[PDB]
Amino acid sequence: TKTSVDCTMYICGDSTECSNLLLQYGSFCTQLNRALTGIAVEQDKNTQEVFAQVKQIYKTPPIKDFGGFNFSQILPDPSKPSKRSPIEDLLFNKVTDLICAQKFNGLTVLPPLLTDEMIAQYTSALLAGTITSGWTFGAGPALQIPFPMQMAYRFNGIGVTQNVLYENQKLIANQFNSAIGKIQDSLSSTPSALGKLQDVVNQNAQALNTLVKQLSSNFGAISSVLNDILSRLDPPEAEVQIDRLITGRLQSLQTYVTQQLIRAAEIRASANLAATKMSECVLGQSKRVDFCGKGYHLMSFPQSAPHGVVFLHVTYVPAQ
Amino acid sequence: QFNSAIGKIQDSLSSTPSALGKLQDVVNQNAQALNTLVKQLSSNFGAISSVLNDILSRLDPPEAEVQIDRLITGRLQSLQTYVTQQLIRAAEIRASANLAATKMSECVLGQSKRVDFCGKGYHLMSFPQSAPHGVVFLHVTYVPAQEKNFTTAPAICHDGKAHFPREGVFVSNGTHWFVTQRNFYEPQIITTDNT
Amino acid sequence: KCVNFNFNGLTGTGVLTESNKKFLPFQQFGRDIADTTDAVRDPQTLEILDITPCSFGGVSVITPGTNTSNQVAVLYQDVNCTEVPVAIHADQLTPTWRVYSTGSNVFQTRAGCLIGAEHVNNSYECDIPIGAGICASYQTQSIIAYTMSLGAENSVAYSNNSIAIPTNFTISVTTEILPVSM
Amino acid sequence: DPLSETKCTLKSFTVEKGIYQTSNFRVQPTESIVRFPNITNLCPFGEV
Ligand SMILES: *[C@@H]1O[C@H](CO)[C@@H](O[C@@H]2O[C@H](CO)[C@@H](O)[C@H](O)[C@H]2NC(C)=O)[C@H](O)[C@H]1NC(C)=O
Ligand SMILES: *[C@@H]1O[C@H](CO)[C@@H](O[C@@H]2O[C@H](CO)[C@@H](O)[C@H](O)[C@H]2NC(C)=O)[C@H](O)[C@H]1NC(C)=O
Ligand SMILES: *[C@@H]1O[C@H](CO)[C@@H](O[C@@H]2O[C@H](CO)[C@@H](O)[C@H](O)[C@H]2NC(C)=O)[C@H](O)[C@H]1NC(C)=O
Ligand SMILES: *[C@@H]1O[C@H](CO)[C@@H](O[C@@H]2O[C@H](CO)[C@@H](O)[C@H](O)[C@H]2NC(C)=O)[C@H](O)[C@H]1NC(C)=O
Ligand SMILES: *[C@@H]1O[C@H](CO)[C@@H](O[C@@H]2O[C@H](CO)[C@@H](O)[C@H](O)[C@H]2NC(C)=O)[C@H](O)[C@H]1NC(C)=O
Ligand SMILES: *[C@@H]1O[C@H](CO)[C@@H](O)[C@H](O)[C@H]1NC(C)=O
Repeated sequence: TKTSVDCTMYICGDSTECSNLLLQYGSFCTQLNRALTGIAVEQDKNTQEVFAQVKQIYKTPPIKDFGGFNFSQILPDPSKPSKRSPIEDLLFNKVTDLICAQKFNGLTVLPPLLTDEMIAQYTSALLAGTITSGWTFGAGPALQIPFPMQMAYRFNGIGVTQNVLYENQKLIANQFNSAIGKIQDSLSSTPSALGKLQDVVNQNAQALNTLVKQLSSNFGAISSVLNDILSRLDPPEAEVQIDRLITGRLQSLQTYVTQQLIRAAEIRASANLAATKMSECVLGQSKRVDFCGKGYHLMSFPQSAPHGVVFLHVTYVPAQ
Repeated sequence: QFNSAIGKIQDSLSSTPSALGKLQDVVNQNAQALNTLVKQLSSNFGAISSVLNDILSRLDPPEAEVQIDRLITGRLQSLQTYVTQQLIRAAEIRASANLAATKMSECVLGQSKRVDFCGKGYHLMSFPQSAPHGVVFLHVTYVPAQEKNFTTAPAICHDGKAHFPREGVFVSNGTHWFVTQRNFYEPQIITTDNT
Repeated sequence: KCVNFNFNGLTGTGVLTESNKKFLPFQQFGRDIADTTDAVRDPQTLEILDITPCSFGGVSVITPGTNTSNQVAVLYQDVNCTEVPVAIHADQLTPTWRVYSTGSNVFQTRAGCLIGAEHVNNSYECDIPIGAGICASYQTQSIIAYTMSLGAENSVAYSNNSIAIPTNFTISVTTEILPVSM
Repeated sequence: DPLSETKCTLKSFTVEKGIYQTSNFRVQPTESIVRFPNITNLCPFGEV
């Protein structure tokens, strides 16, 4: 989440006298604005790098016959108004007056540049490209190739001859269809799958709530209400009392920003890794061990998630 | 083709001014941070004035000490704040440096098969160039062009035995069938040596 | 009405309205999650009143380069197209009051209310991001707002037994810039 | 005007193309009210 903080309102509020004293407390408010703005801008860059890997918007031809491979669970659904795949909209439900109270203290949340539909529209392009053109569309013009012939190409990458696929085309298609169906039940049955995406939401909200509770701290002063202090002490007395409150509250804001800068850097590391996975595991075939799934990598399909991305790795596993 | 591509590189950097924004941002942020630290010496922080000389020369030591404690603590906060951002920024610089070291090993000292790691397309070679506070790579990539249209089959049946390509793909213009490499159109007759 | 108030020394500022709170007879004033005075009881008429701060929000300015033009566009964040200022008679602290602030080109988006830009039904590349899929740009001698375009439309001619094969190639050179030290 | 407020924030006479956060608006109060209890008898401070 991208956050915007009103420096004056959080510290002072409706106290006009506090606003004047804050002027001589240096340029701390400006520094806080710049630091939080850099984090908010960075968030739009992270989404752009992962998803906008293609310049064109491909579409899947109406006749959905691909030599036995369904792709129904991962392709977009016209019936849904959001136009999301049956797996994608299952993810949007697993991941989820309090907002009003935080707003009145000067804490606001800014909306992302890319809407959910726009992001889901990008993943649909990568699905149509990866099916109708294999890996060619990631390095120039997109060239069509039959999907069963494309699988035979990927079998040669892992060291298995072409004739193995062609003699087992029916069986391999059945195995892929069965594996896909079990994916939806695994997520739908087990609500703990999206633990990583939830922690990002939880830690942001919980860190913000800590900031609000800090507004009820005396910090050694007689009271934690600015109006009472001004309306109970003479001017040269109140100064030694407001200063403790202002510095106590300035420390809280500085602490919050420092934790956010640290967390943003960790997120960017995770965002950079996901962009690498999409270029190597989705736009091509990877020989790196365990990078894209466990086994011998065949292909991958991406799915958009709230504040994240989900990769479905298709792999070859020996047996018997 | 190579000489023309290398020729247009100089104009692309010269003409577009925002080409080196990544290196420029490093210099500006470091300069910006130092300007803030200097400008923060002008803040009273609730004291009578920002000048240390006049405070000691206008009030007795017993009461002047509490005046300068405001200035000392506020200024120590500026230094502590300035150091904390430097540690964070240097951590993201080291991450960029690690990526640059990895790229030189993999894209310059050899040919890389990782998609989009060294340029867009099929990687051929890279060349490094030195820049202030950074490095610049020149990725050379092979890009196909001018595709055509063909009819294909998975296998060719002859004498009751199925034949598969050894390292190519079967194509035909409509009457005669050939075998060609996948990345370039060079048809050939179908024999028992390529199948 | 946005007025000051004083309830037995409880000085403050805000808007007093009716409250549906099920106040108990021994209860004096309510509070919210943030541990702040949310509702109060009048000392005289013993009426429970809500307290809500007067409207506020951030303001952002959209402009091209001053080397190009001088016109600007103003975006009021989270303000819902109606509580934007209408009077300048010493009741707002922003004298940069828009020359109309109403009637003129006013657009309401999920990122706030945008005044001074014209919405269009076209779609171009994003120039200045506003939010929620809306971008702005200076086009023609004026500032306009549009919805960003993801890219050009395409449709691969997938067929049942058809392949495409290149007949030439291009040798391309591109640059990459990375900081190494500070 | 809004353009000049940007110049003040950036501390520059020339502004590059983009969107900037300048300040916050709020509705100023018009009048003030006071509500106090209804009692009038003076506290017996003469006695003590
Ligand atoms: C594989 O494709 C078939 C249709 O091509 C799907 O069949 C229907 O799928 C819907 C759910 O999308 C079910 O409600 C219907 O009962 C299915 N009909 C039949 C006759 O089975 C099938 O669901 C697809 N497989 C998967 C795993 O989604
Ligand atoms: C398809 O490819 C075949 C390859 O043999 C072409 O056939 C040759 O055509 C040229 C001129 O048209 C003749 O001089 C050769 O003798 C032909 N070769 C053979 C083996 O017959 C054919 O022209 C191509 N185009 C089509 C069939 O439309
Ligand atoms: C290869 O053939 C296919 C058809 O089998 C072409 O696809 C369509 O071709 C028609 C005209 O033949 C065009 O009007 C359509 O725009 C094409 N696309 C679709 C999705 O129908 C395809 O264009 C041919 N490829 C080349 C390079 O000519
Ligand atoms: C590719 O060829 C196959 C035949 O091997 C086609 O499969 C049948 O196509 C007909 C025509 O639409 C359908 O009525 C049948 O239901 C299909 N059979 C199966 C098992 O799906 C396939 O349609 C062809 N593809 C295209 C695009 O023409
Ligand atoms: C591959 O591309 C090259 C250049 O893009 C083509 O060569 C051009 O040929 C025309 C006429 O034959 C000349 O007028 C141009 O000057 C050539 N280009 C250059 C850069 O010298 C070549 O014909 C293409 N090959 C195929 C098979 O299409
Ligand atoms: C105007 O906009 C908000 C957006 O948060 C919307 O929920 C509602 O329609 C309006 N807000 C209020 C507080 O009435």
